[PDB]
Amino acid sequence: KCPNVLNDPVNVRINCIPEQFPTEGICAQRGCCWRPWNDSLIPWCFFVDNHGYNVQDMTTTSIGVEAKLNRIPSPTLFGNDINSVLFTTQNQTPNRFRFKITDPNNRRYEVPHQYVKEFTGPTVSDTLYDVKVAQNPFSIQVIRKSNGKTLFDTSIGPLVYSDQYLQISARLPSDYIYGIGEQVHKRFRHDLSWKTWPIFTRDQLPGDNNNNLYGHQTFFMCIEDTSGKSFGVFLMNSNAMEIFIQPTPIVTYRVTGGILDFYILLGDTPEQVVQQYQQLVGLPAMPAYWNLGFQLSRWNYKSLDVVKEVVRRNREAGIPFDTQVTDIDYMEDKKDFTYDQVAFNGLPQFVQDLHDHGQKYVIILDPAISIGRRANGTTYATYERGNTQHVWINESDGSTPIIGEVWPGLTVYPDFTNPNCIDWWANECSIFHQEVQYDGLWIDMNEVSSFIQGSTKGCNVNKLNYPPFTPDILDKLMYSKTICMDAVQNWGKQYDVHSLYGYSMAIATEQAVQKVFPNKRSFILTRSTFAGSGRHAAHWLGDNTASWEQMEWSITGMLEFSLFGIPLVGADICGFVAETTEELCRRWMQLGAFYPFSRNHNSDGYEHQDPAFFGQNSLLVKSSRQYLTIRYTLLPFLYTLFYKAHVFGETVARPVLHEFYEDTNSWIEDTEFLWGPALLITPVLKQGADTVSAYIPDAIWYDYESGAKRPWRKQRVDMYLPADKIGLHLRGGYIIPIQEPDVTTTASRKNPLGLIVALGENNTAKGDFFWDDGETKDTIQNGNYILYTFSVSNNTLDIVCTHSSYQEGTTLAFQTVKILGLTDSVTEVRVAENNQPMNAHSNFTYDASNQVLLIADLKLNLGRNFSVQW
Ligand SMILES: *[C@@H]1O[C@H](CO)[C@@H](O[C@@H]2O[C@H](CO)[C@@H](O[C@@H]3O[C@H](CO[C@H]4O[C@H](CO)[C@@H](O)[C@H](O)[C@@H]4O)[C@@H](O)[C@H](O[C@H]4O[C@H](CO)[C@@H](O)[C@H](O)[C@@H]4O)[C@@H]3O)[C@H](O)[C@H]2NC(C)=O)[C@H](O)[C@H]1NC(C)=O
Ligand SMILES: *[C@@H]1O[C@H](CO)[C@@H](O[C@@H]2O[C@H](CO)[C@@H](O)[C@H](O)[C@H]2NC(C)=O)[C@H](O)[C@H]1NC(C)=O
Ligand SMILES: *[C@@H]1O[C@H](CO)[C@@H](O)[C@H](O)[C@H]1NC(C)=O
Repeated sequence: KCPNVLNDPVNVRINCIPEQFPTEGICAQRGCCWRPWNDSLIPWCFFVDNHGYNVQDMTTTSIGVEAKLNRIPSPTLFGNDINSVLFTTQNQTPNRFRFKITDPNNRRYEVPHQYVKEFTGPTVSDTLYDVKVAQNPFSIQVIRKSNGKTLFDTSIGPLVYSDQYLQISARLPSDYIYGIGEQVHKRFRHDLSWKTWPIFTRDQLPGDNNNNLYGHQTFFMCIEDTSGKSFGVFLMNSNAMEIFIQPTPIVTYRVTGGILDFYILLGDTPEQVVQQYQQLVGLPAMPAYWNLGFQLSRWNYKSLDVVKEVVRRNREAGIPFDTQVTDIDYMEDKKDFTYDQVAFNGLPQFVQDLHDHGQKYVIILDPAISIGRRANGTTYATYERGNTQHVWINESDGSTPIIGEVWPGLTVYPDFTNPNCIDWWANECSIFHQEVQYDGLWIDMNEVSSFIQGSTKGCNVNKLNYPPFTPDILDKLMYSKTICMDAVQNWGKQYDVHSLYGYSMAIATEQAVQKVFPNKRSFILTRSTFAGSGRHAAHWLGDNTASWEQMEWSITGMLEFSLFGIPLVGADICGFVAETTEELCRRWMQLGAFYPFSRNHNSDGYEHQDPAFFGQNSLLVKSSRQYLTIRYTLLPFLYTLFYKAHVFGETVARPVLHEFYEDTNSWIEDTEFLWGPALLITPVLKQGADTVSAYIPDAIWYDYESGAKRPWRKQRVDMYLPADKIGLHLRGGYIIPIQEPDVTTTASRKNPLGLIVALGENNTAKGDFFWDDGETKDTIQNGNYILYTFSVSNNTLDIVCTHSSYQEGTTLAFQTVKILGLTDSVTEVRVAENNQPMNAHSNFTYDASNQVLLIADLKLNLGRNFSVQW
């Protein structure tokens, strides 16, 4: 059966043959409607209303609604349907609604999240949403009651619930969708034109395609209208899946196992929706201050002598960099928890030299543990202890450990979901730290990557390894570049918990960090990610390529991870794969200075690409130094945004639409971004370019370098950015805290502080500032910090300390206040502490050309309150 109207509307057709080229026979065989088309974007075979479920009996509970569902008895799709299914609603908060669909007569796999708590009460009354549930056929419908706009409309297609194929579709109210990962999107706002996005954790070079990559994030967000009203949709399921987007727009989930567990999250602004999502899934970890310093790295330095030569040439070029990373070449025959005693002879002395300069040292750690013997024939202690404690992932029998292959040849895999394994791991890092004093860890190969397909002895041929429906994952082969789908772990079968491996290792390393650096924050950088891995680790965008495309795409990739609540994120500056250009790398170093996580990294064999390799008096070194210096100056501001992220769930690097949603031009913009609300970063992203077409939003902007008020507002301009400049603007209405830069955060942190006041329209400005020791894990939780509020109006600045419980912070002071965009010239400056009367201040400069005032040599000590008048 087909729609009564002959020339029906095509954008509402839900594809009935999603895995294969449509044929009339298979269409009929599935009981769907056959009606071919001029192109092959539009489905030729679609369920009109032929598949689905009906409600028979539904009741009310205190929390929401239970409903028993029965399969409308159409033919099967991929077999093993479940005829009798249970729908459950939970009105969790006034802002988030949750529904789930389960098998009453069997406990199906449910993601064993480590933060998402079970909900039972209390009952929330007066919610912002409204849930209508159609009866025949079943469909859910979520409505914003405020204005009656319907957000999530299941009525548009069937529910298909079979043992290995799950399908539900939803009509959305606008054409603006953001998120889903990890893939290369290229553009921040989604193309709606019939696109599949496969999600399944996987080791793969990011390129121009829809391949599933390192992380598994199902969250997407959507802006309803010009008032900023938005919502988000998160599906809690870790099986392989496709998310399909088509015009109207109707998004469709096709998933290979588990249950359907949806959360729908309302907000007043896009910023609020992202906050709501992090509330549910976990707020991001607060980083250590030194995490924000610049990092140098490469795969295969070959020897400690080359590492040394790189460090000293960069120190000499005056490049600010806090940390030195060291890839698998530091290890002995690429074995975890060892170091090459020959080519990396003298490592602990070198580590000592780093610490002597106030620098830090990060090592890579892979999950795979070698079955082999050490160099001089001795038993490999890590492997031996692993056996003793039975730490490994077993084959389908549940006894024999599975054998893959990674860097050191054949290997076994730790089951980081085992509480014994987390102990073993923590122990290994503790033992190793006594030999080599690392400062932080970088966990790689997280996806569970294997160089061989499946296992050392291949895969058993079954429904788990060769499922009835495979989504568009690379190679269309589940066990490709990973382990057998029937492998057993403590949380479950590989088929179910595959995408959770990287997640669990981040958790395991967060414990390991507490054993090694008691009560410190350290550093954990992870590759694979699941929902709310922000809570445990930092992420970088993987193995990119020295390529202008790839540099452009990193912005929209970084902004997506901001949505996913992993704020400490960056790409590999200058390009991992391939040799980089002087020109490309000069530009990427400018942009890279403004990634939340800022690190230059390179692949094996290609020429060096660290800044100082391009020449001590090179334009690249001059530029990089200048902008890394700007970065370091702004670190107090950045760090404060990270505090706000950790506490309220705000974004650090945010897209322009988050602040300027009243303008529909901001909705599509993704070639520039912001640090929080105040700083606008506009990079050069085309080869050879001298100029860039930039959309400058609806506010007052000041050039960061000069301080001059730009004559631009709510318009597109041709911004002139020569070989050494990158667009930096401060937004009027904001006060940002800065601190005199140095070449390490260690050194910079004891330097005098300062404020920048970008005045805005009504001659107002607001700002905040958070300061602690930047490393102790529980400072926020124990009230051991300083917190400030800034306020300007009537040509007078108020510095208000709202909390003060950190003694070593009292020694620092704001000693410099720069005020941009003055309406009238200045004669006298007066300064008062607390509420004492104001004395005159001599040291100041007024520049009538730029309307800039800079007040020098003050002594506004952290801890106390002050006023400054001009
Ligand atoms: C930053 O700088 C400005 C200085 O301009 C200060 O704001 C002014 O505040 C004063 C009082 O401190 C205001 O003066 C009074 O305004 C009344 C109008 O009140 C409403 O509207 C104003 C402006 O929109 C609001 O600010 C205010 O809250 C009210 O909502 C007048 O009616 C008053 O006049 C009285 O006397 C006249 C005769 O002289 C009679 O006609 C009336 O009956 C009445 O009795 C008075 O003028 C002033 O309006 C504000 N300025 C402006 C232009 O907005 C801020 O105080 C300062 N910031 C700080 C915190 O110091
Ligand atoms: C994989 O197999 C190992 C060994 O075959 C299992 O280890 C058992 O673990 C418990 C608790 O650590 C011990 O008391 C037993 O000594 C172990 N059994 C034996 C016979 O060695 C392990 O549980 C299996 N792992 C998973 C998750 O399947
Ligand atoms: C496709 O078919 C429709 C309906 O018959 C028609 O209106 C449309 O123009 C066709 N497209 C092309 C490319 O001819």
